[PDB]
Amino acid sequence: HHHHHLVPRGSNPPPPETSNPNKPKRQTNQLQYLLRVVLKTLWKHQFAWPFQQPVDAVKLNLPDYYKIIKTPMDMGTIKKRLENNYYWNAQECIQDFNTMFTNCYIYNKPGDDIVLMAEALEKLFLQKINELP
Ligand SMILES: COc1cc2onc(C)c2cc1NS(=O)(=O)c1cc(Br)ccc1OC
Repeated sequence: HHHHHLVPRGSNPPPPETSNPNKPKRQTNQLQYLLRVVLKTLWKHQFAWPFQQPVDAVKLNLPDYYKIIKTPMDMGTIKKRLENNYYWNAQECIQDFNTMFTNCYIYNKPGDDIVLMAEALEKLFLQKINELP
């Protein structure tokens, strides 16, 4: 038989939402700080780049990524959420950062470059979180 299963192909999942008109939203001092200080400082760090967009499993040849990671999250998504006032409180935003870090620790191994990057960003995150109003 001449069906060799070269199609259908994979794809990335759709990315997490950044707008939801029926979701309750507020602007708090803590969320403004999360955008103005926490996010915007992590974003400029030399280790931010793998975390600035959803994991593109196709491009990066990570065909198992979305077999393993069911709640993807990245700082591009977090940044678009903050810009769109998507959140109700700081806790929602913080859980997204925690998700992103945890995903990286699940998928990869202790000592991997990506994990060293994640660990460093998390360190800085935790320090900036201690300065929250
Ligand atoms: C194994 O490659 C990756 C694992 C990852 O877990 N989370 C993300 C995001 C992520 C990205 C890659 N691929 S990559 O090309 O961005 C990459 C980054 C580093 Br720092 C080290 C290796 C690497 O791919 C081989």
